[PDB]
Formats: sequence, C-alpha cells, structure tokens
Amino acid sequence: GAQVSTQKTGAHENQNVAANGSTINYTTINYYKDSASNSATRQDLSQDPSKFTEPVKDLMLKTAPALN
Amino acid sequence: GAQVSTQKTGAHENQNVAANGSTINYTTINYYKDSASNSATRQDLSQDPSKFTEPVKDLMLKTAPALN
Amino acid sequence: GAQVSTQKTGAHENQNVAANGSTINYTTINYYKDSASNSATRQDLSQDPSKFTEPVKDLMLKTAPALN
Amino acid sequence: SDRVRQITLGNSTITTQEAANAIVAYGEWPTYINDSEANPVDAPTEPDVSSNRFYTLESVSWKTTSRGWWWKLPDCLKDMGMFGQNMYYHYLGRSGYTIHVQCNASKFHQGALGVFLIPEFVMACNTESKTSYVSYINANPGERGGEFTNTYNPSNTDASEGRKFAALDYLLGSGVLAGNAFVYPHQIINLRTNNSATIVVPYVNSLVIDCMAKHNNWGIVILPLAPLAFAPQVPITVTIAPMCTEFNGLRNITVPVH
Amino acid sequence: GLPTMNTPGSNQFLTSDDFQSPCALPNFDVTPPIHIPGEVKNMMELAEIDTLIPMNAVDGKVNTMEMYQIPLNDNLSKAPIFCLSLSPASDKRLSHTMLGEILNYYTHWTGSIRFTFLFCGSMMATGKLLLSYSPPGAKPPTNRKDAMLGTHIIWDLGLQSSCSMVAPWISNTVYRRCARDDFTEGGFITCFYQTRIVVPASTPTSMFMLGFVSACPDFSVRLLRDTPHISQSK
Amino acid sequence: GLPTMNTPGSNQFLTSDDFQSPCALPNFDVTPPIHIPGEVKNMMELAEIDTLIPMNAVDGKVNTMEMYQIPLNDNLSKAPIFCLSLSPASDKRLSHTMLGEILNYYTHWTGSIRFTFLFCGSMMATGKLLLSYSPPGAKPPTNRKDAMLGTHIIWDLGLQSSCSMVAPWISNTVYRRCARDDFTEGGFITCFYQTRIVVPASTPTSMFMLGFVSACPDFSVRLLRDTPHISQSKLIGRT
Amino acid sequence: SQPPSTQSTEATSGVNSQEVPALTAVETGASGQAIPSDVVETRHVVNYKTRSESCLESFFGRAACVTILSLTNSSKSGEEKKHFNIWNITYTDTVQLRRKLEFFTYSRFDLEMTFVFTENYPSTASGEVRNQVYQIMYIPPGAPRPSSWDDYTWQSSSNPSIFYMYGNAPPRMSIPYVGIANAYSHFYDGFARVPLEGENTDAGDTFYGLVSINDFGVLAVRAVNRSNPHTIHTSVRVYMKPKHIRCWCPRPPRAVLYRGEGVDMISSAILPLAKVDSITTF
Amino acid sequence: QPPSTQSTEATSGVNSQEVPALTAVETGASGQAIPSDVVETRHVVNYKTRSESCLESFFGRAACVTILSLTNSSKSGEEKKHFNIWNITYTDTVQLRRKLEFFTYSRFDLEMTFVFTENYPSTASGEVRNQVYQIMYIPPGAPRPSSWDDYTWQSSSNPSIFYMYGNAPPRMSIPYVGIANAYSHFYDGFARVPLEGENTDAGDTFYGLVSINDFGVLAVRAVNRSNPHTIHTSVRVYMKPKHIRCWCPRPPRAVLYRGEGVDMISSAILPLAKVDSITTF
Ligand SMILES: CCCCCCCCCCCCCC(=O)O
Ligand SMILES: CCCCCCCCCCCCCC(=O)O
Repeated sequence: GAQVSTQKTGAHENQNVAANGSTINYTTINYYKDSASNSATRQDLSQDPSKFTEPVKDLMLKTAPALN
Repeated sequence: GAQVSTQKTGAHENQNVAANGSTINYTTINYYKDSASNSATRQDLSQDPSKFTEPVKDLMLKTAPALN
Repeated sequence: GAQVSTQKTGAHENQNVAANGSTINYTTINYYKDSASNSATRQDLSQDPSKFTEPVKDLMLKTAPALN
Repeated sequence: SDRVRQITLGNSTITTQEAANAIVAYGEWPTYINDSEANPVDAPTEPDVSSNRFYTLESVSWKTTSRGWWWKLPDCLKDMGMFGQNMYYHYLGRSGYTIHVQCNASKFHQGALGVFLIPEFVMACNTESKTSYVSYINANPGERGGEFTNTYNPSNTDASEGRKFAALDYLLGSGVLAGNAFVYPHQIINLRTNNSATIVVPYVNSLVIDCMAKHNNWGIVILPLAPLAFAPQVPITVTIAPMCTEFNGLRNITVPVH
Repeated sequence: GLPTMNTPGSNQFLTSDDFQSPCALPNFDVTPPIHIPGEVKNMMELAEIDTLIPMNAVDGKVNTMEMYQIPLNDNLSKAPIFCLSLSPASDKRLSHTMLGEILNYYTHWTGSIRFTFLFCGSMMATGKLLLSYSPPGAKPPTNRKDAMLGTHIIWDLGLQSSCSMVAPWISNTVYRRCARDDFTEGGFITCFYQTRIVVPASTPTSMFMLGFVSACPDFSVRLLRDTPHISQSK
Repeated sequence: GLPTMNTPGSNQFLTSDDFQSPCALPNFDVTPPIHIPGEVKNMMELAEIDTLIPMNAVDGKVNTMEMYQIPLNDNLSKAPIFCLSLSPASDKRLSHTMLGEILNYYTHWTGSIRFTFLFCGSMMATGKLLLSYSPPGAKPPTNRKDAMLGTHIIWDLGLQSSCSMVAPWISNTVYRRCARDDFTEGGFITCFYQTRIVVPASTPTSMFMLGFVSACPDFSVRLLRDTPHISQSKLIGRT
Repeated sequence: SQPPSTQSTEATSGVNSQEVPALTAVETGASGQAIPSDVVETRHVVNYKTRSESCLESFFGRAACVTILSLTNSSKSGEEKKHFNIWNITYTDTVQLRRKLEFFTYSRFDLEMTFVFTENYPSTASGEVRNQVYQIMYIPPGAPRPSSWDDYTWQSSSNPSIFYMYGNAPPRMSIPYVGIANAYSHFYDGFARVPLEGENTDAGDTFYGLVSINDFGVLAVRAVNRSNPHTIHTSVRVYMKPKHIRCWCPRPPRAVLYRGEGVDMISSAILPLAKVDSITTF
Repeated sequence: QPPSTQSTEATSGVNSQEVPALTAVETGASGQAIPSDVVETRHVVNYKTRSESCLESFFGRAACVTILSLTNSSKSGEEKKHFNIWNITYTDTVQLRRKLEFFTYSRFDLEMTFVFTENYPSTASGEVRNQVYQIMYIPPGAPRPSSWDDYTWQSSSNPSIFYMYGNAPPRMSIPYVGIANAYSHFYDGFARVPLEGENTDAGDTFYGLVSINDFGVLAVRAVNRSNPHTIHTSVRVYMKPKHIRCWCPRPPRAVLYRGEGVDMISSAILPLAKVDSITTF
C-alpha cells in the first residue's frame, strides 16, 4: 500500500519541470496506526498573500489611483 | 499478504471524517505463527450501555411515566 | 515503485551482452524526498571527444590534406 | 467612490467624506458559529440590534508629545449598551468588530496615525521583580483605555504601578519593533489625505467562543507614526460596534473586581 | 530472519531527519480543526508585507519612535537625503525590519525588492523627489547626477500620497548571500530632491516621510539558518 | 516486527559505498542548470587530446621550455634522434603528458596510442624522417636497419607539416599495468633520419620538432588508484 | 504537476499611458503592488525558482534543543534526590525556538521528541560504573508525581514512558496535537480567573498570561540503576520539532531578549539596533 | 547493451592519394589516425568499455578532506578545545583537490561521512564514559558559538548530527548549494572592484576564488562536561561528490600546492626527472 511522489531535483537532474524520468520517485509506506507518526507532509506551495497585503473591501486595481 | 487500513486522524487532516484520499493509510503484515504475536486489534467503537444503565425487562421510553 | 535494471558483469557472466539470463538484474527503491539522497546515477556512457579533439569550424576529413 | 462611505449597524450610522477605503482583516467577513463547529450545547442568544450598535469611547487628545494610545477591545465596550451587559450575564460569547477611527484636522496640519488591530495584545509588566505580574484592574482600562511611554522604568515591588503594564511605544509595550506592526490589519490616517479609517475584524481565537471576562481577543493600538505638527492638539475619536455576536451559558450576574 | 546490512549513518540523530516514529499516545483524539482566520502557509506571504524602515539611524534617533521618521525640509539642497546598502539581512537599517528578519533565517536570497514611500507633510505642500537604485561596483551616488544615471522614478507629490520604487533583481549571481558578503554587493539606494519642496505661507516647513520595504512576487529564499539577533545566558 | 539478520559488512564505512542517505538540508531549492560550454562526460575525452612530450629531459633542458623541443640538424648521422620506452604512465618522459596524467590514476590500461610529430623548421627546409615502433622483445633498435624491422612510417617533410604513427595494440595481455613492469613492458619507439635534413643557404641548420601523444579511440582503462605525483606534509588538526 | 514557481517577468516597453502602477497610497492598509515590469523596461525572464524552504513545514521542520536536565546517580545520601529530575513541559526555556514559534498567534501541529544523553564522572575520583538506563515518563497534569527516584509512581501503568540504554540510538517518540482548544495559542491576553467584587482588592497579578493558562504537566526523568561508589553526572538534552504544522495570524519577531516565559523586558536590553552616523551615511 | 570502444576493421595494403597519416597540428585538431589507417590490421571485436573513466566513476570515492581536533579537558584551561570550528573546504587535501581541479567548473551533490577516533593522550589513564559528539553546520551569516556550551548549539535552524562514539560512522547528503549554476574551481577576479579614489595597493586577499568562497563552517563539539581523565579526539571528515557533471577541462598541477590558491613554492618549481639522453629508451 505504498504511495509515491516526485523527488525534488538535484545536481544531475532534469529541468525544473521534474517531468523527465520515472527515476525521480520517492516511495513511502506508513508503519503506524496514528497519522501523527507519519513523516512530514508534501510541500504545499499554495499561497494567498492578499489576506495580508491587500485585504481591502473595495476592489482595488494597481493601475487605478489607489485613492478614488 | 498485507492489509491496508486507515490511520487515526492527525493535526494536518482537514477531514475529520477520514476522507482525504490515499494520503492516510498504514500497511500491516503479520510476521508470526500465532495470532498472539499480532499487534493490537482494530479499534471497535460499537457500544451498548443499556446493558448496564437500563437492563429492564420491560421496555421503558424516556418520556414514559417510569411507573403507571 | 522500484526501479529495475541490469548489473555490470563479472567472472561467471555471459558474453557481456546482458541478453543472457535475468540473473543479471537488480532492483532499487529511492527512500528519501530529495534526489540528492539517491545512489549515484546510471552511467551515461555517451561520449563526444570531438568537441575537445577537433573543434574546427570548417570540417576536415581525416584522409583529406589537412591543408589544400 | 472609495473615499466616501456610509456604514450602518443596528440603529447607528457612520458617515465620512474622507475614507481610506476599508479593511476586512484577512479578507474574512465576521460570521456566526456554524453547527459544524459548534462547541457549547446551550442554545445561543443573538441580541442583534440591541448590542450591534456603534458606541463611542472617550476621545483622546493628540499632542505633539503623545506616544500612543491603546485599548482592549471587548473590555472597552464592557461599560456600555447591551453588549456590555450581556458580557456579565453569560459565561461565553463571540463578537466580531467594526472599528472606526476619526481624526479631524485642517489641510495645514501634518502628521499621521497608524491604527493597528492586534490579536492577543499581551503587554509586558512594568517590573523586574516578577514575571507578567499585572493585576486585573490595571490590565483592563475599559472605556478610558491606556497610553504609551517612551521610557522604561520598571518599579520596585508594587510601590507604584508595579502591577501595571510597561508601555514602550517603539516596542509596542511587548518587545517587538513597532515598524513591523504593519503585519497586523491596519490603516494609516495621514492628515493630508484622510480623516478616517475603518477596519472590520472577525472573531479570532483558538476557540469558536470564549469567556469575555477572562480573555481579550483583540486590542487597538494607535501610534503617532508621523509627528503632529502645525503652522497643536487634535482630538481622536474611536467608535466601535460589535457585530455578528453570540452569547451562551446564562449565569449569575458577574461583577468583576472594581 | 531477512539478511540485512547496516549502512554508514546508522544509529545517529540528525535534526533534519524526516522519519516515522511510534506514537507515545496511541489512538489519541486530536481536537478537530476549525476555520481559524488568517492562515499562513508560507513565510514569503509575510516577506511581501510592507513594513517600516528604521532609516533615521543617527545617534539619538536610534531605538526610539523617531527612528522611522525621515525629515524633509523646504530648504534648497542638492544633498543626498537617504542612503541604504540594500542587503536586507545585513544592512543595520534593514536587518530589523520584518523582511530583514525573515531573511536572517536564511543563507541566500533572490528577487526584486520594493521600496514604498509615504509623504506625511501638510496637504498644502508639494514638490518632487528622486528615488533611485544604482547597481553595485560603482562609486556611491554622490550627487543627483549619478542618481539620475541609475534606475529611478520621480515621485510627484499630490493626492496619491505614496509611491513605489522597485530595485529589480540585477545580480551576477542567481542568489546573493544574506550575510555581509563583499562579493555580492547590494548596490545603492538613494534619494535627492528633484525640486525644492514648495511650501506656501503659514504651514510647517519641516515634514516627515515614512519608508517601507517589502518583497516583490519574484522573491524567494533558500537554506534555513540560525538568526544572530537573539541570544541567552547558558 | 519484521525479523532480520545483520550480515558481515554491517556498520562499516566503505569509501566505495553507493548506499542512499538522509539529506541534511531537506526541500532545498537547487539552482537550475544552465548550458555551459565544454561539458566533459568521460575522462577519456581528455585522454584523446594530443599534448606535448617532454622528451628532451636531459640535464639543462629538464624542467624548462626547451624540454619539449626535439632537436634536429642537417648533419649526416645514422644515430637515432630519439628513443622512448612505451610505458605511458611510467616513463619519465610520458607520465606527465596529459595522457600520462590521466593514466596515473589508473592501474591497468589498454588500446593503441598515437604519436604525432610537428616539424617547426623553415619552409625552405626539407628531408625525411623515419618513425618506428616495435613490440617489447628482442632489442631496442640502435640502428635504422633494425628500426625498419618493425612497424614504421616514413614522413616526407613538406606542406603537410605533421604526421603521425600509431603504436597498435600488440600485447600478450588484454590490459598492461601502468606501474613499471618488465612483464607488461610496452615496446620501443624510435626515430632515425631517413634522409638528412637539407638546408639551403640562409636557412638555420638546426630545427626543432614538437612531439605529441594521445589515446586512440580503442583506448580504455580498468581500475582507479592514487597518483604518486602530488604530496603534502602531514595534516595536523586545528587546535 | 510541476511545483509552482515564483513570478516570471514579462517583457515590456516604455509607457506613456495614464495607468500609473507606480503611484499608490498605503493609507488604505494595502501594500504597494509594483513589480519591475511596472517600473522599468524589462526583458522576459523565465522563473522556475520555488518557495519550498519558506513553507511553514520546512521553516519549523528541524529539531531544536529545548531543555537540558541535570541528573546525578550518587551513593551519597545527601545527593539521593538528585537521582531524578522533574521538568515542566514547555518550549520557553530556549530562545531560538521560541523566536520562531511566537511568530504566529495560533498553531496546530504534532510533535516529535528526541533525547540526547551524555555522562561523566563529576567527582575527583572515577571508577567502574555500569551502563545506565534512563526512564523518561510523562506525568499529565493531575497525575501523581514521584517524591523520589524509587517512588511507586514509576510503575507507569498509564503514564507513557521510555526506557533507554545509554549508547543505543537516541530515543524518539511522536506526540499528536494535544490541545483542548482547536489550536495552541502562543499568547494569552487575559487571566485564568476573573476576580470578583470584594475578595482580593486587586488580584490577577499572580495569574495573568499564557504562563498561567496552559498546564501541560511534567516530564520526569530518572536514572533507573541503583547507586554506585563512583558517581555519574548525566546530562539529558531534549529536542523538539513541530511536524504537520499549520499557523494563523502572523506577528512581528521579538526585538528584545526574552525576560523568561512572559513577554517581559529587562531594562538592560531594550535597545535592539545599532546606530549609523547619519541618514546619508551608507 | 552499453556502448563499447570502437572495434578495429580489417585492412590490407594501400596505395592511394589519401593521407590519413599526415596532418596539420597547427589547426588545433588532434591527429585522427588509427591502426587501420597506418598498418595492416585484423578484424577485432571490442567489448571493452570506458565506464571506469566516466566522471561519476573518477569522482566516485570518498576522500579525507580535513582533520579536526577536539579535547575533553579536566584542566582549568583548554576548555576552548572542546569544540572546533573549521572553514568548509576541500583544499586542505592535495589528492582530492587535484582531481577536482581537472575542471574549471563543476556541478554536484555532495555527501559527507565522518570518522571519529580517540585516545587517552595523558599518562594518567583512567575511566572515561563513552562520549557523544555534535556536528553542527553553521551557514554563512549564522552566529558562531564562543564555547562548547554556547547557546547557539541549540541548533534551531542550523542542522546537526549527534553521534555516539562506536556507532556506525555518521553520514549526511548535501544538495548542490552554489549561488551560481556551477561551482567555480578557479576565479580570475576580485571579490570587489577598487575604484579610482582608492589606494593603489589593492590586493589584500581580494584576488582569487577564495575571496568569494563562503560555505559556512563546520562546528564540532564534544557534548559533555569535563571528565577528570581527558580525551583527544580526532575527527576525519570525508567527502564524495555525487551526480557530477563538469565543464571546460584543464591540465592538473605538477607541483606542490601553496595554500588555498595556485601559489607556488620556490622549492618545487622543477617537477620532472632528468634522463641521461634523448636517445635512452
Ligand atoms: C511520553 C511523552 C508525552 C509528553 C506529552 C506532553 C505534551 C507535549 C506538547 C508540549 C507543547 C504544547 C504547547 C505548544 O505546542 O504550543
Ligand atoms: C550541513 C553541511 C552543509 C555544507 C555546505 C557546503 C557544501 C560544499 C560547498 C562547495 C565546496 C567548494 C567547491 C569550489 O571550490 O568551487
């Protein structure tokens, strides 16, 4: 019941696409009943900066004057 | 001859209904001749407290007069 | 998610054709998230010495006068 | 246009002709607890209009020597309206807030006020004798609020304010540089452009609901980021309304230490 | 049973390890999550937030509120009025900003940096400022002329009370060290008056500007490291 | 839970080890590759490059630029102009050519070797040179007569300023040792004038030739070893 | 698919239009949004760089030392109490870790704990001492605590524990998130109790802050071996890292060295920045 | 199948206008002649390959790169010897740097293995408990510890290995970490450009790659308190590049190295042996 994922690239690896070669492949099995025992999660690169940098109720555009 | 079962939920799970895909699983293989050598059993939460709190020959309903 | 490939031959092996017996195969699984943790890569034996031994814009044939 | 606004809650209307747009912290509009996240079993009370009113705090004066002002949010409203009363009638409660700050000055005035809403505005104690040694009364200034200083003079024992918070302005009273306060939801009222700013915040806790008499979810910090100057004193008025509030656990009337 | 060989690295503890381990509290019920507001997923989300630059580093303005207040006058001057060394993590003026502090947990960094300024003078006063970035390996921008040769914008003071200057990622290296590496010189950020501030009668003639620093969207960091800004007794 | 048995070889450090290991710096974002000119994939690609032979290693020439200059003259003599033992990673003259330096890291080697000679005399000069190779037996030739009884080429000096001879792979073994070894001795290379260099008036009577050596396409090496060509004082730990 | 990269640069020419991304207002609470393609003429640049080391999981992914406990196994009766050491569960003992954890008001994570042991002969005279095994046990708040190293509570019938032989691989265990809230808070602007009218004239001084609010019990570490003629000083270092972590509501980093477990400041260190000769000095 | 070296084709006598044996070295091209062009050859079949000399194989072994010295001191002095901070480099070792220096540029991942060994250097031998060591990497820009018991050993971000003596030698993989797309073995340049208004004495270590090499330091300490009976521990650091590509090949140094760069010692300017004559085989 192993899961697999793409390994992060290294010195002799392919381009940043990481799509070239089935050989880039880390395989893992969880051995414990509590998921707290599992290794760390997959990188989550999802980002949402607007929450902190642009939490404006009004719709603000960058080209529009900020004021008006 | 492995079995795959789900894990109890950890901090990262946003699915407290155990529905975040293959992500949460563990694999177990029994390696011994006797079952006494197996790890602890699967959790079984089936319960029936009426055995000890309402072991009444006569069925009682909660709004029924206890005695008529 | 194992990789399977051919081993380099030894004393009791075939005609160094690796097309005689399946007993020359071996397997491997990557166990770490970063590819930098893997084993050394499969050897790339492609070579192109001409870039260092005959880097000449206007190509000479070896039997031609080098200078006409 | 963005500069002209009107906001209403309950039976009170706030208008302005010079608004710095408006901020909703984290882009999350305040709401009510969903059944899926309910913690207490007790059916909730939703006072609606009886407590969702804009209330004013005693104004403060902006002087050229002012270092800053601060309030604990659920605490500053404890003194007024049904919001204040409900907090002494129930064990638990939840409240989001709309905070409006106005500073009326002429075109000839300069300077600016940074307005920050800080979750968990825990302040340092003004003593070197004990850790976090701050009394309930001096940690909860209510309607009046507190202010900032520019010097640190921790007291011997409890001789004077030894149970009160330290309040360096440049370190926000907690040991963090004020220049990074901008990480918190904020607006700046520059007297050259705006006379007001409005920030809306969700209830924020590790809990869906908590006891208002024990825990101040948010504080309000106002700083003279650019000094007041004129060719001066300018009053600052802070007007606050709770919103989307809930109460649970009707209990004995609670009367805190005076 | 199954023949095995222990390899180098066996029975050692690495602080960077990412291995599974048995739970000390079996079958523990983790208190269900709720939609807690303000979720942060990445440190760069904080790197992009504009924070103030403690520019007024002159002795007596250091470690006080005035530290972030940059004076301006209507007095005619051709003097520089601003001098940053850019290195977000090593520049004494930047290392304590949120961007600089985040970078003090990293060895290397890339991407463009944005500098935003806000004028807090009278509504009545007007004028123009030159904001400029000069690439490294050059004589510091001694005067306005040199500032004009480099990358620059002119900020015409008016209703739009703020402006942003961007110092693009011009670097020979892909990444620069966060460390004070003379090799990866920051370049120079400066400011000159484009024109004298015009101040009408009966207004202040001395005013302040605030400056902010933040990461641009092409910004990133590499290896994690201990920050030198915190310490303790043994 | 899974029973296991540790084999001999367990918990040892082998410098030749190719086992996987934990990354000290997880999730590191590696600087992307770019194209860089001159990629080398195999060390043999460098072994195939013709480099000079420091043949003139006699007292007074040794360790200076003249070391690479093979003297030639218009005088008539039957004497050889040069001689080399064909032991590419042993001979004092060959062990420091690029081919020798690559081979100094190998224990065993095989395949043909090419020797190229460049005449740097005046355009006005002419003549003929005999290059010859013989297998490691009988006697080194000390006479053109015997040099002929072997593999040889006669080079007409002319507009094509250079020529080459290849010592073919003649060996009883598949691989010869790099180490000096009588058993695996590689043979002899010599050169004699076939025709004396002919010099017209106003042309110098002495000339130099630059000899070069390189690996041929069939060349290979078996086994890595450390080179007895670089050293240092013993290293002592900082304290 | 491909791990998403940071912003690429589109090429652009000169602009004489009335759109002005260069000018803004930060009074609104928003940050400036300008990038090089708004400010200068640009070339196209493909950006494949990835913000992976800045993910919170990566940021908090390395084990930090949290505490050092001192235990002594000794035959002197006056030193018997030193045979074991009870430590409060906390992360406030070491500053480098607190500094990062305190960046967020709230967090949720599972915890990995490991230990490092070392020992010596602190006395003038060394001698033969056998390999010691250490017993590490968690005593949740409300659970009985031992009064002595040989106290019956080391039966550990419920309290989880580890027996480690010195010299074997450093011990390790996983702890699931244990909050009673839906997140751990790193701050608490409040009091454990609300003092009421009457009672104590001005209470709360002894119970303000997180330091009062979240009791996580103690970790008890004992030597398990009886004493020897030659005694041993044994040092145990506790290491920790969050794993499977989420955070909310970011905060400024601390500029002032921490005055212990509160947010308190020492008057001797409230000046975080060095001076520069002038504004115009680089 | 993998490629083999080329086979030689059979040939016979040749009488033609072709000149494979003649060339023009001046063109920069190497000679192209093979045995089949110059002598009569037989058909042979070559099954021999060149994997043994591929770059991954050439650079396929770990080498000792430095020696560190750690001491557990029971004396009032030498407390400082409990830890050792070394600049990370491979230039302390001549065999490894010489191999790497075959190329101008290189790109590789690196793995490190450490070997610990210890003795009892004093005449006063006695009991010492088994010791544990911490190997901490201190990235460039990170603070250095002042002492073995310095708070920076907390390693909250700095990665480290805790090794108990006697267990398998500790080991870790390091990804390529250059800020360039390739590591530079050589650098004909200066870290900073001196400008016109500066002093004409403008050397001062700015010249050479050394001035632009900052890969942090490796800090190793004993993790215990002093024991009455002292220990001298020698730590040998091993390095092996992995997944390696290189560019722009260059000839190796024939003389002993002088320090970090390519500086020469006057005592080693004459690397080759003399012979009796040109005509001696
Ligand atoms: C057998 C070992 C069990 C030890 C359980 C003690 C609780 C560990 C979590 C301590 C940190 C809680 C506060 C926080 O994460 O912010
Ligand atoms: C946790 C240990 C991290 C060690 C990081 C440094 C890795 C080696 C850097 C490259 C060595 C220099 C190569 C060169 O001279 O161009």
